[PDB]
Amino acid sequence: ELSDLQIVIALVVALLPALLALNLGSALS
Amino acid sequence: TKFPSFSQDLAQDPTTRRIWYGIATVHDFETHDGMTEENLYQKIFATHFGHLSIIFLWSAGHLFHVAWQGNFEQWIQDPLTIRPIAHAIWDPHLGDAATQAFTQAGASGPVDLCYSGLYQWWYTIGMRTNGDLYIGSVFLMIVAAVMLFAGWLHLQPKFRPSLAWFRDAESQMNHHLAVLFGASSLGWTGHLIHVAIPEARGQHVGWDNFLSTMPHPAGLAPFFTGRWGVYAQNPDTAGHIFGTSEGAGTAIITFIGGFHPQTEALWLTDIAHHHLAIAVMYIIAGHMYLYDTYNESLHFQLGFHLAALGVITSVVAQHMYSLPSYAFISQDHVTQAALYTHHQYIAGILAIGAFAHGGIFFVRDYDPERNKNNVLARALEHKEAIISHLSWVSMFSGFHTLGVYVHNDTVVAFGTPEKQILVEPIFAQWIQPFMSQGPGDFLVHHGIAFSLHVTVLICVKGCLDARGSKLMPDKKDFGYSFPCDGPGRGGTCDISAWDSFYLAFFWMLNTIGWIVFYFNWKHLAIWSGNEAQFNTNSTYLMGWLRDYLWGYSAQLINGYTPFGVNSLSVWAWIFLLGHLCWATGFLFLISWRGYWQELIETLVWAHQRTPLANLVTWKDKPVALSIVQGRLVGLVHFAVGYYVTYAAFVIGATAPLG
Amino acid sequence: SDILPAIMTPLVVLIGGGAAMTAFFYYVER
Amino acid sequence: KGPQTTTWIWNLHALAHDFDTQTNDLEEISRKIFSAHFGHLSIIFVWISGMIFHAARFSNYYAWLADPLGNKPSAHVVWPIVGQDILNADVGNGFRGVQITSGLFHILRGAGMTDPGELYSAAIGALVAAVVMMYAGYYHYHKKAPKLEWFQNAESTMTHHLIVLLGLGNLAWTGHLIHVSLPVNKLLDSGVAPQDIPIPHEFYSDFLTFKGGLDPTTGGLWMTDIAHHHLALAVMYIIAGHMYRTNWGIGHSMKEIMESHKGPFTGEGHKGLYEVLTTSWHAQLAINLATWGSFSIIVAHHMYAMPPYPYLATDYGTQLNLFVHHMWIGGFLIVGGAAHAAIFMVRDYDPAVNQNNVLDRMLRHRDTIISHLNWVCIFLGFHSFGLYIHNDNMRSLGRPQDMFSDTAIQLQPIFSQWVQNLQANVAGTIRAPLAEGASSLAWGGDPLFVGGKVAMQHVSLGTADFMIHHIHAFQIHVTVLILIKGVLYARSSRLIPDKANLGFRFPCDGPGRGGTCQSSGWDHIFLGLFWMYNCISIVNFHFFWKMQSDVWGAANANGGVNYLTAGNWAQSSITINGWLRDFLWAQSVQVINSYGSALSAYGILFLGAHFIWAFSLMFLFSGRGYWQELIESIVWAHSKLKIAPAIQPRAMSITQGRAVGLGHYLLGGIVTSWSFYLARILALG
Ligand code: CL7
Ligand code: CL7
Ligand code: CL7
Ligand SMILES: C=Cc1c(C)c2cc3nc(c4c5[nH]c(cc6nc(cc1[nH]2)C(C)=C6CC)c(C)c5C(=O)[C@@H]4C(=O)OC)[C@@H](CCC(=O)OC/C=C(\C)CCC[C@H](C)CCC[C@H](C)CCCC(C)C)[C@@H]3C
Ligand SMILES: C=Cc1c(C)c2cc3nc(c4c5[nH]c(cc6nc(cc1[nH]2)C(C)=C6CC)c(C)c5C(=O)[C@@H]4C(=O)OC)[C@@H](CCC(=O)OC/C=C(\C)CCC[C@H](C)CCC[C@H](C)CCCC(C)C)[C@@H]3C
Ligand SMILES: CC1=C(C/C=C(\C)CCC[C@H](C)CCC[C@H](C)CCCC(C)C)C(=O)c2ccccc2C1=O
Ligand SMILES: CC1=C(C/C=C(\C)CCC[C@H](C)CCC[C@H](C)CCCC(C)C)C(=O)c2ccccc2C1=O
Ligand code: SF4
Repeated sequence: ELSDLQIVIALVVALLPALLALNLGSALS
Repeated sequence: TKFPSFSQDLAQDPTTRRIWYGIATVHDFETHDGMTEENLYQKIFATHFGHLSIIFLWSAGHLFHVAWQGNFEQWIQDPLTIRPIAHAIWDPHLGDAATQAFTQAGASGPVDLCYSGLYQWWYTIGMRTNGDLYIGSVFLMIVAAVMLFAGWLHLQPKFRPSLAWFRDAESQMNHHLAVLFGASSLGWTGHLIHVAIPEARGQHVGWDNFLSTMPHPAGLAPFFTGRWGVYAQNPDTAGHIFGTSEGAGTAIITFIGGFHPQTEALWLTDIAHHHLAIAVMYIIAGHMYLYDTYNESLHFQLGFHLAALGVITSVVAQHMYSLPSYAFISQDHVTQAALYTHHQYIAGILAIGAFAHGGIFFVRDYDPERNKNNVLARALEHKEAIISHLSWVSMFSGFHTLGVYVHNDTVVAFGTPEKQILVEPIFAQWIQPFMSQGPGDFLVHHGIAFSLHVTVLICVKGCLDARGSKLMPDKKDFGYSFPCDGPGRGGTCDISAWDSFYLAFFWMLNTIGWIVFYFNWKHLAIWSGNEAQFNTNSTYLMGWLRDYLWGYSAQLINGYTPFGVNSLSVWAWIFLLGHLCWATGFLFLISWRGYWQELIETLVWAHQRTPLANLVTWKDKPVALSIVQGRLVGLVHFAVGYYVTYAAFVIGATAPLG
Repeated sequence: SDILPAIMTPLVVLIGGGAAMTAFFYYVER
Repeated sequence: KGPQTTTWIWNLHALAHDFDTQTNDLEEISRKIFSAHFGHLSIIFVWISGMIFHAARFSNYYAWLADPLGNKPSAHVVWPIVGQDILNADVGNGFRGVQITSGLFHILRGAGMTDPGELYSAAIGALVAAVVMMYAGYYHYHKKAPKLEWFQNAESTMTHHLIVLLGLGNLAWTGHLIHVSLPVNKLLDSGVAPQDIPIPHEFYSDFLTFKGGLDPTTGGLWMTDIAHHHLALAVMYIIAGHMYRTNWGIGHSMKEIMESHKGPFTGEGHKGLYEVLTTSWHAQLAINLATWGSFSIIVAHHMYAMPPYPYLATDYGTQLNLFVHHMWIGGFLIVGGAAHAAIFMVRDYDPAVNQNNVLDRMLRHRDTIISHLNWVCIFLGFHSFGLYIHNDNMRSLGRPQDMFSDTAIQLQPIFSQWVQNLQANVAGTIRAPLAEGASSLAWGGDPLFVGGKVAMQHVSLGTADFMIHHIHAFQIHVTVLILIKGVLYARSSRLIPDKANLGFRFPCDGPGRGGTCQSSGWDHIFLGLFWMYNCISIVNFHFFWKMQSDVWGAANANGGVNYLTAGNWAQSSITINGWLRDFLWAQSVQVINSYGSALSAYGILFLGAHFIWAFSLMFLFSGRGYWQELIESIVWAHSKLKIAPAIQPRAMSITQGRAVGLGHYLLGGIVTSWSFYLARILALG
């Protein structure tokens, strides 16, 4: 019921907090 | 070696202690080298955005997985026979037998049944398609992106909040009460009225048609003028089926009371009313709105907030099974047991955490001069008294409860159950959603009473004696966590305040264990119709061992047999994993550092003297874990074991029953 | 993207765990 | 001197028997020790009198002796006061009493005692033996302390204790056997009533054979074979005792033999060991307890496989109770052996005496030994327990074909299987010749049936048996690792070079060097006791489940046995879930359902043992610190009320906390298993 377009967009969005987590982590170190 | 950057004491440790103590102290920002209170609060501030981003990506995962891999649609169609699904299993290690067995709840491939009442919660709050969930998920990833972006921006000196913004705690308290709690409460009533209740009454509200839709026909006219009457419209008929037009009312705010019969849950209208009321009260109190110490110490603040979240999550557990607010969750027994046990164990963790940071406060932050005759000063003034009283009520409640249970065991064993000391819970009868409190319930309540007493006995003897005692007058010197003062004065093992948190975690687990044991046995009895079994057998301890533990284990431990696997295989296995983990805790709790340090010396010898192997060597001289790390790893094993074993058992006990 | 499990799981557990353990190793040994 | 702190009371009880501490001279010490040994022998004589007395006075002995298959031994009647009457069981023929499992009755029948007069005579005989042994101790200590020279006379003492006791005791007993026991048992098998059999005062291939296997009537070994065996040993021991040198020019001097034995590898060899053995009690207690323990363990295996006494095989309750009792005594003694080896190494070890002898060479390569034991323990750990884990994962993953089992991947214990074929098929005319049959059916046998019950049968060996054997090897090596490490590092380590000085028991050398908790030899015995418990727990479980799944049972219509657990060992003992389900869960049904029955007491002790065990975690998991802090708050509450005691109340020593932790852990765990075994085998077997 969930289409591949949607699965990909979800991943691409999730990539954003990933980068920002790397950034915040670096900061807090 | 560089790591840990923050602690040079450790960074110059030539041993493996440097890596362990690093990881152990990596979040005690206070103790970092050259940490000024200003930077401390700023660092803390940014970390919190990290935590919240995690909680949101966690929630995001829930929604993403249930959307993609769940059976949420099929379940909304048949919410009483369809087992709701948590996520797919991809595991290259499963045999065909186990893939077949985990292929359940009409899923193509192997899945994990959900037992967090997430399906129920989402159905209740209006989500009806995988799209609603997928959007929730992508939304929540973006929220987390924003929260991460925020922590980054904040720690950037551009928007780095100075000590001012944190010294303004009073403002933060009022803001929390109103701007956060009140505002979000009525915002949530917004959601309820606009989406939850409609979708409950069979009317689809999307983000694109709720602007179009009005919750109440009489809505605008009632708003600001005669709001109470119009809002209390035709109440939803008992006939009403959740998510259908059939028997759908129109009332958005009510005080109907009791439970919707189809879903056996609190009326959405009653919840919306509740939240509106809560919002009004909170906002009003906000407008309307130990001081020294609380503002001074962040430990005092967390401690207070942990004790707070402690009681809150306890009541959440107590209320969320008695007063189900989610559709069909009352009928889903495994989920309700799971959630109760979950929230009660988290309750006990937050509670003991309160007393932990209590003791940290008393060894890092409490200045006796600063507060001349405060509550805390008076508390310490007669420690020996507070402790002697808690001691007494512990020995009293204990001796008598154990004595009575043992008396009952003995006489019942001797085949004279008549002679049992069955005490009726009269006050429980007086007060009494509420289930029959018999003499079993009485004895267990007193068990729990006693255990909660001994827990607070311990985790206050801790936070009071933290400053010192006759055995060690100056503990504040050595701090919260330290091994001992040596074998000096008859011996001082486990004299630290941290040691009291350690000794009290055991009691916290015993206490919550008695709580959730009682919960789950009572409920399994009722959910099998043999409430008689609980009532008759709960009065002697063999009844708990034979009927609760022995009796409800059978399904679980047959999860995998030589004959074959069933769906409970993974739980049988987790059950054992938890026994192993628990017991492994005994390795570290019982065997103490010196044995190991000698052994590891010999292994260092063998390595250095073995050809081919000697070519590589440690950078960090291997050493046995520290005294305290032994206690900590012991306790984490014991705890993790305890939780995992019981979680397995809760699931495996309830799942076959349903 | 039915297969995304069979890619994401080894990637995260084996490759990511490996890379994480390698990185943490460098981190605590440098 | 004075009792100032509560610790004094504890210390009193602790070091009361530490003669080494209380005294300075081997003379006064050896006197105390000899006197005590007498005291102790009297305690055992009292106890033996008690057993034969209870068998006489409060027993179904005579009924049993009449019809063993029918009756169940019960020499233990309980006074009815609080409704404990129920513990008295219907053991048959209307006798109501606690079904005893000691096998006393089998002992007496084997001794050929059929007369109530005879049994009372035996009781009073043993009781006067007690009355004289305690007085003998008093005489030899107070009246007439013995001489140091006598003690150090190990060659005399050997010759004596080996002919006077072993050779002569075996001849004496073979007399008592062939004359009293053997013909009485023959008559009782022929069916002569107990009353009909004559009293003792009234009074070579026929009575001495090499039949092997079991008497198919009694189920025991042919008492002909017993007589011949004991005679054989009498012969052997008479000779062997003649092979030493006491107060004459004839024999081998031990010191000569010892010092002779050196070699390339062992440097100066045994030179100095005679000296330490003679001068050090602890060295003797070490060697002895180690061999005594090892003996109890051989006892356990031998008595189940070659059930000596008549009808014992059929009595599954005794066969189990005796295997398990002897295993416990074995493990406990082996560990006390290690203990006293460590106490020796700390106290009674002189570098002067031991100089490049085998003992010094041990201490000099003690890291290679600990390191290698460490390795073999990790290895065995993984390749025993890890094979069970493997199987738990494979079976739970529904990949039974990937498991270690008789099916799928197979670990056949071929060495053992081979020895088994070599003992079953090799009956006669190999090495020691003219053996009519196998020493036991365990090697290879079709089930011998005494009544419905299988007396003894081929104890098979498959993957389950390879696995559990490696589990035993693993746990014994870990226990050796802990114990040999506590011995060889009792004097010193890289961590604490002055451990000898810190003592045998000391809680630690304080928190430095990373922490030195439990670094003493005593602390090694502490940890060794938990591993001996884990080891013997699993040996007793291996016995119980293998016996009751593969050996014991009932003969039905068909030749086939109705095994107690129906052969689930082969497939269920190869996973931990197997053990949890098909052993502890499945088989605890008797003990948990024992309330309001004969076996209710086993139910209560199952619970109470669970409680004592959990309670010991209070001691093992916590430290003296917390307790002394709390104790002093409680004292403040007695001070307020002017109840504060004269003897200041002190939290127990660090070492005492550990010792009681361990005591309660052991008592709880052992009693728990005991309850479970008894309930299951009294009810089912
Ligand atoms: C892209 C959106 C996404 C999110 C938000 C998400 N997952 Mg999944 N994810 C899993 C857990 C999970 C958790 C615990 C979790 C909660 O944060 C999430 N996920 C969340 C396991 C069920 C399974 C494991 C394989 C594996 O993990 O898949 C890769 C998952 C990724 C790309 C999502 C990464 C995003 C998470 C937000 C990161 C969370 C970080 C955390 C907050 C920081 C603290 C660390 C902590 C340890 C202290 C999995 C799957 C999987 C996928 C995919 C595509 C995803 N996911 C996707 C997501 C598998 O194929 C695959 C699946 O199909 O399996 C059949
Ligand atoms: C459990 C009770 C407890 C709670 C709930 C709690 N703390 Mg403390 N707490 C902190 C903050 C804090 C925050 C922000 C917080 C939020 O609510 C809490 N705490 C809460 C920091 C001030 C400070 C920093 C702590 C510290 O620096 O944190 C770093 C420690 C880390 C990275 C390792 C933690 C590893 C986990 C233990 C084990 C997880 C097991 C896992 C599930 C795997 C299972 C496998 C699988 C089968 C599932 C801290 C203290 C400390 C303690 C103690 C005992 C506590 N706490 C206790 C608690 C210190 O001594 C210690 C201290 O330094 O005192 C002097
Ligand atoms: C547990 C293994 C062990 C064994 C089998 C063993 N010892 Mg030692 N042992 C001695 C001799 C000895 C003898 C003669 C002997 C004979 O078999 C043994 N031992 C055996 C003494 C020389 C010497 C002192 C003896 C001395 O301390 O013993 C006095 C008696 C004591 C305190 C009572 C202990 C009570 C038990 C805890 C409870 C057991 C009872 C029963 C199970 C049922 C429970 C009762 C019920 C009410 C619940 C000794 C040492 C000592 C130790 C230790 C650890 C041991 N041992 C250990 C053992 C010293 O510290 C200690 C020492 O101080 O080091 C030198
Ligand atoms: C079965 C498990 C178990 C029991 C029974 C137990 C027992 C108790 N723990 C106490 C405390 C604690 N326990 C602590 C840590 C732990 N305790 C643990 C496990 C237990 N602890 C574990 C695993 C830990 C982590 C180390 C701490 C840190 C404390 C306390 O401060 C607290 C305390 O001391 O409070 C003052 C007491 C709490 C009840 C009380 O005050 O008096 C009630 C007494 C009870 C319920 C047991 C009594 C047993 C019986 C009645 C005694 C008589 C039995 C026989 C007649 C005795 C004679 C036997 C001879 C004949 C052989 C009590 C002594
Ligand atoms: C379940 C409880 C428990 C476990 C598992 C345990 C484990 C062990 N104890 C050992 C020793 C000891 N234990 C001691 C005191 C105690 N030990 C206790 C309880 C335990 N001790 C308790 C309660 C005490 C207090 C008395 C002492 C005093 C010693 C030793 O000297 C001895 C030792 O160190 O010898 C060297 C080791 C035996 C040698 C070995 O390495 O075997 C191999 C490891 C085993 C059997 C544990 C599980 C291994 C399984 C197969 C997992 C395989 C690994 C997988 C790949 C999992 C990895 C997962 C990651 C990828 C995340 C081993 C680490
Ligand atoms: C078993 C045991 C040990 C020995 C256990 C040790 C030393 C831990 C063993 C090492 C574990 C297996 C992990 C270390 C190796 C990992 C491979 C490290 C990976 C992380 C690196 C990047 C740092 C103790 O040190 C000890 C100390 C105090 C009380 C009880 C005990 C105790 O019970
Ligand atoms: C509980 C506990 C204690 C406290 C336990 C004590 C002090 C036991 C001693 C008290 C008992 C009750 C002995 C009996 C005292 C007198 C005999 C009282 C008279 C009793 C009459 C009524 C008969 C420790 O001292 C300790 C030390 C080291 C590690 C762990 C622990 C530990 O766990
Ligand atoms: S923690 Fe270890 S070192 Fe410290 S007092 Fe206790 S036993 Fe001694």
